[PDB]
Amino acid sequence: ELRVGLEESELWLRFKELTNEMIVTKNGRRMFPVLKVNVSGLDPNAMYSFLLDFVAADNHRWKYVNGEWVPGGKPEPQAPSCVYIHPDSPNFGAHWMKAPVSFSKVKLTNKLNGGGQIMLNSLHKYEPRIHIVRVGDPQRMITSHCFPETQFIAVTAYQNEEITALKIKYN
Ligand SMILES: CCN(CC)c1cccc(O)c1
Repeated sequence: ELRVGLEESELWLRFKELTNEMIVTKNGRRMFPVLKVNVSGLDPNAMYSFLLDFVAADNHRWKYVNGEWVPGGKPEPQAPSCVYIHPDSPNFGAHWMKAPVSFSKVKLTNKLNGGGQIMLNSLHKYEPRIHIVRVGDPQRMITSHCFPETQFIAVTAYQNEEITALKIKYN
């Protein structure tokens, strides 16, 4: 049975309880924490690609007011459907299952300035989502897992001084 489990869920839940924030820049910023998953129940012999995209959680944007995140207005038009291909793709199930899969090089940005970066809208909440694509498959089978522990608000600068402090502490 295919199981994709979140690594360092306790680390994520510490950010989530403050409301997690990720910096977006012109040139793209790496995530902290990095999304990491363990995989079991792939066909070790088969080849797969691993994809990561970011699903918009709400039909409104967010604002940090009086040390509280609150609904902050109507959403902007959905960000372009950007997909990041794990650099180990394509690869054997055995490869994906032998060690955690880390999305350490993915970069979040607020400008379509190329370079395999993911465009997000400032002050919108996103949920990371991993896709396993079997290669050479005439049915193009894909599996999708969402990671609710890893939800964050995209920000051009940290709003919550506790998040700024956690990011320095655990990084
Ligand atoms: C947040 C909990 N804490 C100790 C369990 C921790 C700190 C850093 C990395 C990590 O995987 C965990």
